[PDB]
Amino acid sequence: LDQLRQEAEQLKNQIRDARKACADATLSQITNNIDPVGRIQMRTRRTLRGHLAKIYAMHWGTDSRLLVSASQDGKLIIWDSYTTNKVHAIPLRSSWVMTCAYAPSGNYVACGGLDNICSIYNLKTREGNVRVSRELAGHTGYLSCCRFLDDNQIVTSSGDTTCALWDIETGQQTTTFTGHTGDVMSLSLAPDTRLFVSGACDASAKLWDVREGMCRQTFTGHESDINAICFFPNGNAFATGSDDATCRLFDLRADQELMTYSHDNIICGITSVSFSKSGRLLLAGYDDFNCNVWDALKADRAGVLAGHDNRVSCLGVTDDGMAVATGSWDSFLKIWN
Amino acid sequence: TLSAEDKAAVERSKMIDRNLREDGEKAAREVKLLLLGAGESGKSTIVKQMTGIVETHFTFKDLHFKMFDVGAQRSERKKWIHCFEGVTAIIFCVALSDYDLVNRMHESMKLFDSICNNKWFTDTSIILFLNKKDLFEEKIKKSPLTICYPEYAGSNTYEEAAAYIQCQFEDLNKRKDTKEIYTHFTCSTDTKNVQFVFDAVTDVIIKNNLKDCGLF
Amino acid sequence: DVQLVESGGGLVQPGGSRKLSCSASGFAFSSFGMHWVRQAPEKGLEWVAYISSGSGTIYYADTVKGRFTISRDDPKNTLFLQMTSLRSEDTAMYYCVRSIYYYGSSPFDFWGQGTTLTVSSSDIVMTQATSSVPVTPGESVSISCRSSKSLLHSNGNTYLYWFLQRPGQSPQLLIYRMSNLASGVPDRFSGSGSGTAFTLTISRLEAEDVGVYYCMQHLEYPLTFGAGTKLEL
Amino acid sequence: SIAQARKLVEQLKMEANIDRIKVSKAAADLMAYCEAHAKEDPLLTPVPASENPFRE
Amino acid sequence: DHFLEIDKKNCCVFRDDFIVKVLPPVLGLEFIFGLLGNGLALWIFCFHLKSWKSSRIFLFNLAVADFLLIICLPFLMDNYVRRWDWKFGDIPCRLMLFMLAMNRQGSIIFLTVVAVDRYFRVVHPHHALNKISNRTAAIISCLLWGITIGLTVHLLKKKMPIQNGGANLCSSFSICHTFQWHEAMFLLEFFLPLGIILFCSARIIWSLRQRQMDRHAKIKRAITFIMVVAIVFVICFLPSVVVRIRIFWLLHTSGTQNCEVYRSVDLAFFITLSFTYMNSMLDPVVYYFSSPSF
Ligand SMILES: CC1(CCCc2cc(=O)oc3[nH]c(=O)[nH]c(=O)c23)CC1
Repeated sequence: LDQLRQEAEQLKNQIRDARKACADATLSQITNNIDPVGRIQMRTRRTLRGHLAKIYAMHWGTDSRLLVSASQDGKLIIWDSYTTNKVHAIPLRSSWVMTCAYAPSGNYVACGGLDNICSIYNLKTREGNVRVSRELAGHTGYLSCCRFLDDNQIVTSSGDTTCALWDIETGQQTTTFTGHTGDVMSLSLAPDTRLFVSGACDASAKLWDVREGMCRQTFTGHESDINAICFFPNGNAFATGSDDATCRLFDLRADQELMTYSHDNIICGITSVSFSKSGRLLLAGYDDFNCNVWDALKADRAGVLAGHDNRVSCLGVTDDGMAVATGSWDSFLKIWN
Repeated sequence: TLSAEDKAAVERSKMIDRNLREDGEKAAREVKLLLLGAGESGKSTIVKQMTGIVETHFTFKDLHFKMFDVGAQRSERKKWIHCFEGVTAIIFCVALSDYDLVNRMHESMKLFDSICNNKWFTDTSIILFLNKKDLFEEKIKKSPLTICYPEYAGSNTYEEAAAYIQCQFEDLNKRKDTKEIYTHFTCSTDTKNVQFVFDAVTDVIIKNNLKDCGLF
Repeated sequence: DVQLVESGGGLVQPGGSRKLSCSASGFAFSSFGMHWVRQAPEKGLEWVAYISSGSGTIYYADTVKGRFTISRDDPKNTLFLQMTSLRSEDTAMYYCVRSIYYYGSSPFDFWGQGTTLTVSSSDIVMTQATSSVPVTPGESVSISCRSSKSLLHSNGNTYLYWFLQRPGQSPQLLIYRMSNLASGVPDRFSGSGSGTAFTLTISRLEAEDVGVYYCMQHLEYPLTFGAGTKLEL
Repeated sequence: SIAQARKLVEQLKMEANIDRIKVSKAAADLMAYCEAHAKEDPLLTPVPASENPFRE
Repeated sequence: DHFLEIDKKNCCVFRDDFIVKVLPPVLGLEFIFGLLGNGLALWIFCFHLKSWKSSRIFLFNLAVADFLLIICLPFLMDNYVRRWDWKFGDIPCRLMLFMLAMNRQGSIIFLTVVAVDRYFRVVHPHHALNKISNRTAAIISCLLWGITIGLTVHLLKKKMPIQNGGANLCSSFSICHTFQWHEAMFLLEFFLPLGIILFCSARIIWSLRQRQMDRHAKIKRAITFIMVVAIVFVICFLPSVVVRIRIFWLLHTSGTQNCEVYRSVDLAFFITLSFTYMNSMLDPVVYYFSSPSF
């Protein structure tokens, strides 16, 4: 109906006006007085050399020592990052895998991809082998991200426009989130696991409520698909990485963009995004085979992490902030300290 | 300078790498094909000749083939088409009898043009199957080809129309030097449809081997 | 069911050539390193031989080196100990312990049933001091075990293990690496201590906790066992 | 149809129900958190090799 | 008379000044392009071209053998500028004559291995030998190098400095009335891989047209780059064999007497033998740089 369209456009205008009114001073002009961090140099401490194809995802354990990586050769590998040992190697039923996760307690891992199914594996069994514990079906598109809430809950985002919160004990969708108009490509859990954000292919991001399920606020400003998202350690901000060669910082309380991280010599899209322990540096992986470290408060390139011969697809930072691991479309992972 | 447990862990790790190497060597000896179509082209009968992705395995002349059918993935093609960069060849199915209406031939042409000229599929050759040819002869006998192709000047004979369709499909590739297109008339015939695939894949493998040498 | 069944032991003449078979059913036998542990009647445990996963590493005890031979058959899920030229010092009950080694694993968790055999008539030293102490239900007691060399390693691990043997049964793991509780063990057990001075406490003791308590070392082969403190009353 | 439009309008109203603090305040809290917790960021200030778990 | 008493073998050794003027220039010309071709390629083989599959390892071995064969030219120029005089010691001759003969044979073994490797990839595309692990491509290389070293190690167990009147000789190819395994091997390392090259090079050009893949331009360029190498091998290693067969023929009419009948032929022998170093300097031209991939 025309009345619905008029009401929607009026509400959009009012939201834009309120957002403009709530802005009083840019973050950069406030911050400029602080001391810059200067050059940041990181050396490849370790190189993990097991896979045989492109690496699409990785995750860190909560003990900052064990990590899991997934590649398109149909293998899940758990590494001891201190000594580069292979603790486990899990063969997948389907070789087209685009996501990976590690349980907070260390008992389980998760997987998923083009087969529209999330698989849960039991690492600590009395039989001495790793076996699949539950297969969660019900998505009508490929799986793009998954994150554990605890040993019995998990939240997944798919390319079928929707997100869902599962229940591994029974395998049923407890809640479903439906407000996007394109594929959902990324996910990020809040520190207290009460909210989470999603980055979709309609160049927008939304903030959900896990307990009951509904979109609280939506944040716009990008120009193309959002490929990565991550929460600020404070839990009151997040950063997105899209395909127009830019990264942005949004704040929940103000409900407004804060800063933009772009440069003229970069024209390729961003594949992954993560912060540092104090929230001062913002790391981002690019398609030009480099990872760029950004002064998150001044949008200045502090450093560059150039050691990969192909596109960097995954990127994570340990829980104690002591190391950062990158994977790329060659079969190697690297640890930078 | 390692304790007993550390030495045992290193031994277990090394066994893991040995198994991974064996699995990779086994997997490298296989032919991976990607099957594409316009939904009603006849990929089903092609599969008969030999919820997400669908896989099909078959063997011909001591060679192992793997065919991946992406037909139920109704999402953005740009977001997962780079997974298949590296397949040996792409099998494209188009029905010669699907020029009636509901346009369908033009949709097939658009899909072929988009897939053929892609960043990832710059070197992967294409095997084209123009199936349902008896229906095509029946349709030609009654209706002329000018409905789908208004700018056509030739006799209403099966051979001429089939050659015109093949040429109009084959002239859609811009990189006429890095890529090759093999065309076949399926008709739901006997097996040549696997012999033709075997020949095309052998040519692709010979060219890849010559590239690996350095002469190309 | 992770049971292990051992058979082939019995009365032997001196200089015999008896061999024992250990059959496994209920776990991935190919990925577990298997030990052989004996026990003289009026004595304590004593490690004998070890064979790794993939059969790439084999270690023996000085007492039986050159006289006992160990082997495994992965497809048949059997563990062999072929021994030749027996003597009167080998009369003991033999166990078939299993162990898997990766980062965070718990070796020496499941112990076999024991097959008795009777024969016709730079090593770390662990001292357990006390050999008997009476206890009462509802009380808390502590057991001490001392090592000749510092078990603490340069990577921070203190390789010390605790075992409990109920009367007429097989020992079961309690603590591994001096602090970690074994799976299924009640929480009333706790372990602590530093290099060359270790202490296991049992707070709020109750029944089914009596028996003999041992300590072991996994820093370097040959592995050694303590004398054992018997808990009664 | 109108069900989708009605759902969109209700969602827009719910989002309009949210109250927003000033931007300068949000920047102030972000800067305060960064300054307060900068002391324990090994990536920011290079930790000496004696307590570096990776050598490399 | 030119009768020289080598160890219990009656022989004739000659000296000339034409061998003094003609040879230093033709050696220097090959030498300069030898460095110019085998230095850039050897640097690329370590710096760039990070592929390093099984195919490239054999080309690396060919390059190193060729470069090490070209290293020892300056000593030869020193020996040829004088009228067949050696000014080094007893060890730098028993070691050259071994280095020369162990680096000439390695190039011929490796450019035969390359030919067989290319034959297996167009006539047996699905064979398992086309996907060998990169470790086997080094094990095989080391085994072939060992076989090369073993066959020419007897030159280390001889005292080579010999005096012909008031001069010295570093020559394993003296015209002697004997069969000393350094002539049988000299004939073999040409005649044996010639068949392997002409078979593996004619079954490629015949199996690459029945499949009708020759219409592509790159297949024509590859066919030309396959006939060219087999022509270059014949041009380089074959006037020497003709001359050696001629002297072997002339050594049956007489045992050894009036060595003047050998005066003309051996000058031609040592003139033609210098062509065999043209092979190594042209090898960068027919491989490596000329490849559309390297
Ligand atoms: C090394 C000197 C002698 C050359 C004799 C000979 C010729 C040659 O160039 O190539 C040869 N190759 C050989 O293997 N043996 C030779 O005697 C030989 C002093 C200059």
